Amino acid sequence: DSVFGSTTEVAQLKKNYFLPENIISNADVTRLINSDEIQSIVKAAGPSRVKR
Amino acid sequence: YVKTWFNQPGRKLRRRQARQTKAAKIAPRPVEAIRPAVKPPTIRYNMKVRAGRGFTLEELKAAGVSRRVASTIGIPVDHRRRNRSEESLQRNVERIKVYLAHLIVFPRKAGQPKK
Amino acid sequence: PDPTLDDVLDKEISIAPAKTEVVRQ
Amino acid sequence: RSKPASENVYLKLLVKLYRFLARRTDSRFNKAILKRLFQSKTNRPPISISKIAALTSRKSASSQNKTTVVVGTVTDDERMLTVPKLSIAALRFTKSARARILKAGGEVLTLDQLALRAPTGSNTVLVRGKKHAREA
Amino acid sequence: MAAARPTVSIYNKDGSVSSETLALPFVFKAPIRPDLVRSVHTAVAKNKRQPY
Amino acid sequence: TFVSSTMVRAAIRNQAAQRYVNRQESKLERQVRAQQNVIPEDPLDNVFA
Amino acid sequence: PFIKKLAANDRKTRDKALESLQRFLSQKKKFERLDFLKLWKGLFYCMWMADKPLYQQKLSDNLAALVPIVWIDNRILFQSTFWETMGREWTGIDILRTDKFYLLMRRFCAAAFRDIQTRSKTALLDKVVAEYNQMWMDGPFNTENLAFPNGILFHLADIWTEELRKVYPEDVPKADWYLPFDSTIKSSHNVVLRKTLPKRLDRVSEYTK
RNA sequence: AUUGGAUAUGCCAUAUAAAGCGCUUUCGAAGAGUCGAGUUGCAGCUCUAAAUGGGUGGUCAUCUAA
RNA sequence: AGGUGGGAACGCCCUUGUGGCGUGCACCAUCGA
RNA sequence: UUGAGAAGCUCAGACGAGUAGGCAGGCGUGGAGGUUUGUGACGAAGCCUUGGGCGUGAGCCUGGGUCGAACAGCCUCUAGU
Repeated sequence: DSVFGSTTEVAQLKKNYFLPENIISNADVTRLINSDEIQSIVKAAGPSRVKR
Repeated sequence: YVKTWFNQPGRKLRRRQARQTKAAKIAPRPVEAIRPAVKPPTIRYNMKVRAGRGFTLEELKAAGVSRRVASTIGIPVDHRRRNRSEESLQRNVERIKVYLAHLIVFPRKAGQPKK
Repeated sequence: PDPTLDDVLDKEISIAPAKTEVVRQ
Repeated sequence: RSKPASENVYLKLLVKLYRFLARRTDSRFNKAILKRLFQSKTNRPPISISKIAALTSRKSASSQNKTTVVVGTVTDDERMLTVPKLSIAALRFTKSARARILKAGGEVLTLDQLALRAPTGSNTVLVRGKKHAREA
Repeated sequence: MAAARPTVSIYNKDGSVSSETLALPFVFKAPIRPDLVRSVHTAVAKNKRQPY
Repeated sequence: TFVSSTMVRAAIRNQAAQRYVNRQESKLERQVRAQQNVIPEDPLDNVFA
Repeated sequence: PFIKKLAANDRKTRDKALESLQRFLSQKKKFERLDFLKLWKGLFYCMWMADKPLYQQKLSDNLAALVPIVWIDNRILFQSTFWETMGREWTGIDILRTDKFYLLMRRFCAAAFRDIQTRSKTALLDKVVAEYNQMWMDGPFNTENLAFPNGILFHLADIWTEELRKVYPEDVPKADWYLPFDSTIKSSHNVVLRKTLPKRLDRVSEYTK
């Protein structure tokens, strides 16, 4: 915690080092799609692989 | 006709070794003598301070170190630089006066004939 | 992780006392 | 353009989220958020903390509760002295922008936390940055 | 970032666990990039290349 | 006529005089604003420490 | 001195520290919110680390019945800190773990309805619901904090009337049981949270006014 | 086994001496067929200096060649 | 750090939509400097 | 109904010469890091074959004979490919 520090706090064994952050806040993207935030608003689904 | 830098890790260590072999003989005394603080001469850099060559003949007289006992205790002298203003002189007395305050010269045995 | 010319040409800094006892030796 | 030119596997994830949100909803927001993540780095220019604070808070200063959304980098402007209570949502925040919003203001979001706050993208502003380098 | 185990059980030289723990260092929440490392490690592995 | 031929260089030397302290003040006001931009502490991550 | 044992990696140590919290929490004094926000970061992980489906659904009830152990003054403080700490870090979960943090929410929303029933025999319920409603007005259903996610309130509408009926099988009297959900859909700036909240709610207007 | 600079110690030394810095009613020597000018391909040829002088740079600053 | 037209998107609509109504990013015209 | 390597799966139409040129995906060779709880004196590599197998193709896998110490697949790096 003194070599890499934190994401908002300087690593003590490195001048001007801050740990990077992420382009996605939750590291798991197939578990937002299935949340209650998304599946309440979405339009009525179609079927799977369609019949011929 | 090139200049290849494959020895660059090696001159670093060779310098590092020869800087440790310098210290072997001088084990209790520094590997380099104290240099003054002199201001660079251009309009660009005249607000900076950096190490120079040596202490003048009147920076050194005013601190209590004669020009002959100077280079024994490791104090470079510059017989060319002169103190134009007090500020050039008051800054560098406090280089010597701290150096003499922090330095301990080991004594020596003399050659007085007896009987 | 670790936690004005009259007074300078006359007065000197102190003896700079010794630590770790070998520079005191 | 159908797949991002990058190999950032934290950005295959966003595209895997907004190309789901593009086709299961009726918003053209998600068909515009997705239509920007494919664009290269020179096509998503930065936008400062002052141009964002100027865009929302002007004319009538309608800045009630809308989240500014840029698919780029929220950089800083230091000629802006006081920062208003803003709320942004971008991929990258520079470390002097993220500390000049939170010091007196609101929320800094990734497009993940946007999709759990405005899943259909209502009450937002969808800004860009200036593409113009004036010679390059 | 999202959420991880807060304390790690610190072991002993005999194989048994010890009561004392330690916080999870903030580095373990950093991005996992199988792409950036391939670009740096590619470039750092060619730094002890003797010429020919 | 303006200034003499060789004394025009002062305006070419003058920029240099600023150019050391140009970057020098911008290396310290940079850090001053990088001193005051410290993110608060959030006494929630410290409990497990 | 106590919380960092609740986040141990041994269930024989996590639970062994939980029953001693029953002694620590029933004290008759005043507790400050952050002290209940640091303690609620241990019981989050005491429940975040929960292995079996026949243990975590027993651990939830042991967390649910922890509320009547709280002193009367800070009993409403203790739930307010939970709904904050169950809305501050609800995005950090995955689907293989939300299923168990829904029932903790279901119990605590129901554990509130049980405590109003207990408090209704001491003083009239019309004020008891209001200060409980106040706790709802600075926790989840506050409007100005946009960060409180939707997945909490969508699940908080579905379990609102059904575990009102569960704790009140005979007949629940008229009060402001739905006033949180009316002031929410009226002015909250989460557009879907005012649109699809009525489509999820099962409000019962026959007994309310 | 050869060799280093040291440390302590023994004997010698010749000191009627030598050195640092005050203080001066005193003195303070400074490199030539070189410098320099003219002129042919830094060299050649013709000519040939001075002592606050001579050199190189902006009346000043800075240096003390042969 | 100028208004006026477009124009990405997003609200409120009630002619469901249409259309109205408000905020209008980049980029482009228009008159300001 | 399980067909979520979402870089996968699936439905439907049209189209198919190609020069200079432009774009894309792959095959193979020598070395380098990682990997196969990798193969090998009960026979590795090579070589030969009126044997079999795969791929549109560059190529690869294999049976038999010969032979006698090393060698390959996968993900990357590299070029005297």
